[PDB]
Amino acid sequence: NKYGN
Amino acid sequence: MYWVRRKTIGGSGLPYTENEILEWRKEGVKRVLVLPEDWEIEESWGDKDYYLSILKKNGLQPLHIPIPDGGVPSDSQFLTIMKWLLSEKEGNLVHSVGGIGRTGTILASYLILTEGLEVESAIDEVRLVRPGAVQTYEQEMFLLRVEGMRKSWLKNIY
Ligand SMILES: [Ca+2]
Repeated sequence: NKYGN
Repeated sequence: MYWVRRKTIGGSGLPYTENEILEWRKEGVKRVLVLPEDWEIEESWGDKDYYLSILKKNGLQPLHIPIPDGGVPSDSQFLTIMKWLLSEKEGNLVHSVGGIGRTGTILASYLILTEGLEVESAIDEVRLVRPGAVQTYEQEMFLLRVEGMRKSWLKNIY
């Protein structure tokens, strides 16, 4: 989860 | 999209348009292991079955094995996953939403079992092409667990 770098 | 083992097994995030699927084909992808849960797929495509049918429509063979985000497959799912990935050697694509956590975990486990690598080496191999592969403690613990029972897993897979 927590994607978007 | 990235290959961990050239044209044999790779990883990817969740595609947003069909044109991205065509790119997969150009790279040699033939089969796709879909890891995100229904809601995650629906969130981007509007409907889970529509997405799966679109993979088939475009000549790819899909298998949907829903794994919670940041989570790992159950033993039953993992056996299914390994048998699927080994039933057809070339053109295997595994994907999640980001192509980093669940995907990195499955790819690493794949290397642990097929190449006899330690968890550290397996993750190393995946991070060479996908930085940050494997995100959570549970995913890391799953890999250690798989390595510790490699024999038992190979026995059941073959
Ligand atoms: Ca999280």
